[PDB]
Amino acid sequence: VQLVESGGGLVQAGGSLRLSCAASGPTLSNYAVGWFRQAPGKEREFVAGINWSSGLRYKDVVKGRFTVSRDNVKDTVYLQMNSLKPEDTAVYYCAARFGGMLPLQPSGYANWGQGTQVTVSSHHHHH
Amino acid sequence: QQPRPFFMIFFVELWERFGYYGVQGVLAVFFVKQLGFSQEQAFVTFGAFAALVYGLISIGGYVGDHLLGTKRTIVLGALVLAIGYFMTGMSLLKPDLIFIALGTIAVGNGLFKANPASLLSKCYPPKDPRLDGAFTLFYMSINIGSLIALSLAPVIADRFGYSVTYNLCGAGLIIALLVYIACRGMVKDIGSEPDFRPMSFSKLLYVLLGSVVMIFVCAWLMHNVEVANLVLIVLSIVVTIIFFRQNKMFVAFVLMLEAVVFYILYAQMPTSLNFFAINNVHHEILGFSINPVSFQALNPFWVVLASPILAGILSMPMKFTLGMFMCSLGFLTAAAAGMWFADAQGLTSPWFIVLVYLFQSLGELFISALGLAMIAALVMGFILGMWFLTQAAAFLLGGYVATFTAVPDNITDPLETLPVYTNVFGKIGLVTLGVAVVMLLMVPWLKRMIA
Ligand SMILES: CCCCCCCCCCCCO[C@@H]1O[C@H](CO)[C@@H](O[C@H]2O[C@H](CO)[C@@H](O)[C@H](O)[C@H]2O)[C@H](O)[C@H]1O
Ligand SMILES: CCCCCCCCCCCC
Ligand SMILES: CCCCCCCCCC
Ligand SMILES: CCCCCCCC
Ligand SMILES: CCCCCC
Repeated sequence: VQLVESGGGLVQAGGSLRLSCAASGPTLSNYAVGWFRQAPGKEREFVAGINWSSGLRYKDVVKGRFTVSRDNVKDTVYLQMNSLKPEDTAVYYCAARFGGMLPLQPSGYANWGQGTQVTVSSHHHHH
Repeated sequence: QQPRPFFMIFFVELWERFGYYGVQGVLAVFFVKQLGFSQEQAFVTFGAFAALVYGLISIGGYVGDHLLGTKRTIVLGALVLAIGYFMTGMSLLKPDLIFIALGTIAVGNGLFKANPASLLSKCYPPKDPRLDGAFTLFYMSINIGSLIALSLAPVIADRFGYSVTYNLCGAGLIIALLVYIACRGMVKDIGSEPDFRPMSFSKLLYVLLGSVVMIFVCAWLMHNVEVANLVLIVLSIVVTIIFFRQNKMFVAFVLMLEAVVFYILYAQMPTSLNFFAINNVHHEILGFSINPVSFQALNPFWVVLASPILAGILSMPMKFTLGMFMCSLGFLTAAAAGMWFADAQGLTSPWFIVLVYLFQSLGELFISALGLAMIAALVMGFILGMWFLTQAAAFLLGGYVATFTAVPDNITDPLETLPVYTNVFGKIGLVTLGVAVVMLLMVPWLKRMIA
């Protein structure tokens, strides 16, 4: 009924971060969990998700870079983000919807975390 | 306004139906999520469960009338039921137990269902004008229990797990038995004949032995639906032939055959319409978030509110024909909502499902409620048994019809599932509409036959 996102932060281009979404009351096991992200001056958009039976959905621009996964024992959902690029910078929210679907728009989801900020810097080491 | 035993029967029946619908509301989701069934497997397994739940009713009527007595058989049915719910709660520790637990519920149901109704009839002088009122309050009793269970059971199961939901079903039965026992004295002179002789232990053991055998047979049939099909095929030809040997039989036969179509449709509420709500409907109504599985409660909801209005307000075959048309509109509405009123993301307003369950419940009030009381009177034990049998066959068929909406576990996009529900609901609506037309065409002929 209430989700909590953790794991955000600041990272350099081409590095990795790992978000986690945890729920409190209900078992997150009955829910498809979708990750949304809002970048400055833009709408919440679907990034990635897992439904209640391991089916996966992804936004095109994160395929082969992000992986959603689920630990049904710890009752926790994860977003591994590799090869992070500056344009991945956003507030990331997790959302829970009962059942097997991952609708693309926020209205499809009733339960929402607060959000964690992810910032990717074009920083690289000096040659 | 009613005899003192009426309230007792009302609340016993309420709590038993509570226990039954607590399971019904969550059973397909339980098969899929907890046991890992595909949607096809869950739907046909649920169809076989329901079929046995309703085809066994005749056993319980016989055991109450002729072997142990109505009140004894109510007690024994409530005990076998409670045991079945606790066994289902125990299935989470012992998954292998699941099919035995469900068989135990089915058999317990076969024992229990006929008897409170049978008891209530005997609470009133034979032509007491309150009778009709009493039996409408009986249906509402059923539907209050249903309304509570379908509302709460999914929420409970989400927050506390299935074992807790099933134990609370058991507990509903325990308190049904407690309220029976506490008020035993209200039905002292009420009963069937074996209720007033001391109990025959010979027969009680025959009944227990036969119950346990049936539990094992039900578990087997539920595990092997592909032969439950053949068993109910051979039984249907057999029951029909004996019926023909025994013209107002033709009238009950045709109204029973039309009821079968009604029961195929009623069997979608826990299966395809349940998963349609899960997959393609917004889970928020009037600003409240809900468990989509709770949407099933819209059927007892609409009965509870409509049945007073529809008690105060042609005749039988027209009443059946009207019911058929309303059911048709319910599925045509579901299809229309999918075809024309969905979101860009593939979701539809829950108000469309509210309207679908309104249509389906009005159909129910015109067929299954009215049909039982008056088809029986127009016709006797044999016909109720055959009605329960055609209901069982209808529920198996319903599970198989539900399989056409079944969604593989990996699909996550509503725009992929919406057209499957929409094609199948549309075709169901159109076939039921044709069925209602032929029914209407036969109304004058069949209404001559009632003379
Ligand atoms: C249309 C049928 C009417 C449904 C009636 C439901 C009975 C009310 C439930 C008990 C009191 C409310 O308790 C709670 O309310 C929240 C928000 O309302 C709901 O929703 C929360 O839990 C349920 C299941 O547990 C989730 O599927 C849901 O998405 C979640 O956000 C649930 O329904 C219920 O967990
Ligand atoms: C009111 C008398 C109740 C009698 C209960 C006897 C139970 C018999 C068990 C037989 C085991 C197969
Ligand atoms: C009340 C009887 C419980 C039987 C449980 C069977 C489970 C066997 C799994 C090894
Ligand atoms: C009125 C009590 C009936 C007893 C039936 C119980 C059989 C185990
Ligand atoms: C009586 C109808 C049977 C249908 C078999 C597919």
